[PDB]
Amino acid sequence: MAWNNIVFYSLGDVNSYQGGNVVITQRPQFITSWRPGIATVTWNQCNGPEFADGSWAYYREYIAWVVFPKKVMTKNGYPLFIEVHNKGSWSEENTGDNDSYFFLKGYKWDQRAFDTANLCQKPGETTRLTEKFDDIIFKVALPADLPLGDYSVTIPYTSGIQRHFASYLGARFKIPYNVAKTLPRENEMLFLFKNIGG
Repeated sequence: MAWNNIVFYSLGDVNSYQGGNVVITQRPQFITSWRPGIATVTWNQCNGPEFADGSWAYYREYIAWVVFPKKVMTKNGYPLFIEVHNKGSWSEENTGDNDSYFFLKGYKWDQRAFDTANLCQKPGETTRLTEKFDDIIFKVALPADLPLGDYSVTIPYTSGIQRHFASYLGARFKIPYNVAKTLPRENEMLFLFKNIGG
């Protein structure tokens, strides 16, 4: 039978971004950057072999993902509205979703390989992802009643690479958006700013 193995490799860094002194009339930016590093399997779906031993052919399709909240609550209970300022070459998808942004970059498809490989690594297993992708710049709308003072806003999000191995040419799979939405959000953007009012 034909088979398809899909594995999601989840990156998990904490990064901070200094917004400095801000007033509510502006929309302060923060930059999220893609950092290659150790990734952990947080999801898979497989019905093919577990291991390729180097002697037979399969096909690769890889897709990078970022799943990012549209809204985050401050510690003192106020909503911050997350807007996309510059997504570069990322594909922004499923835009009707009320809760989350979905950014995808398909960068490998239909690639025949014999490479000795683990074709369905288990949740919790790790690998080093060396791929680099472009930044995404967001902007935040602050609510008019936001109290004055210092803010430290922790924004969890998902980033990682979907690897799809298949027995055949032309294989395509995309993790369902509703599934991507529920994946562990192992990245954090720590957005710091001081509300001066305005």
